[PDB]
Amino acid sequence: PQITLWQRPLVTIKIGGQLKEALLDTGADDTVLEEMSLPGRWKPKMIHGIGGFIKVRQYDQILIEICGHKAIGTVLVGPTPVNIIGRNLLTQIGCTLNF
Amino acid sequence: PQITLWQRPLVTIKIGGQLKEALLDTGADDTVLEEMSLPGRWKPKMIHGIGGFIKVRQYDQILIEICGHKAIGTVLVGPTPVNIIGRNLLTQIGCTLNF
Ligand SMILES: CC(=O)N[C@@H](CC1CCCCC1)[C@@H](O)C[C@H](C(=O)N[C@@H](CCC(N)=O)C(=O)N[C@@H](CCCNC(=N)N)C(N)=O)C(C)C
Repeated sequence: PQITLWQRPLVTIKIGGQLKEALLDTGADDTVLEEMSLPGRWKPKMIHGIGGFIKVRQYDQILIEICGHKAIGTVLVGPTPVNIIGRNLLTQIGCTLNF
Repeated sequence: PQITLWQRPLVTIKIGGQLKEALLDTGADDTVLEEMSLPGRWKPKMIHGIGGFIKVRQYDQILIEICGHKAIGTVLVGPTPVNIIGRNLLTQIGCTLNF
């Protein structure tokens, strides 16, 4: 697809059977999702956002689908205001920026 | 041009006669640059990200030159970790997300 930025690039992702809306975010190294429970063991991580730092829960090898593209990878769960699809999964689906 | 997400999408911008480096951020509504001396008037605003809320000095109709293309828009100056080019200016230089 080709997406323009007149509006927030919200997209539909399916994570473990459930459907959620996520924003394609080029400024995010990683993928951060709102609070939830995934199928595994988690480790602690600290991420830095604009307003400061947050502790998140790292899960690995998580399968997620993004607009029909399935991805497998690291997902961070924490107190984020919105689900964010970072570059770790953006690189996987073939996403690039163009002008 | 086409930008890949393997690394942080950093670009060089010229604002106020100064050359800066900034992140092409599709997750950002606006453009927020680190604390700098810029001439003009301004009114405060508040915004938030993953860390929380920050108070920024809002400046409007500012000319920024991003990778060769000139552009007019609002610029927020505050405690941002990195200079950010938000959707407000990414739209102006014709940037799209493709995958
Ligand atoms: C990982 C992360 O943290 N990466 C940041 C970018 C940046 C953070 C500092 C280090 C380098 C990378 C953003 O890429 C993520 C994005 C974000 O921080 N973007 C803000 C900032 C720009 C701005 N001040 O506009 C934003 O868009 N703020 C809007 C509210 C929209 C949120 N959406 C809803 N609540 N629905 C606002 N008007 O305050 C998420 C949290 C939504």
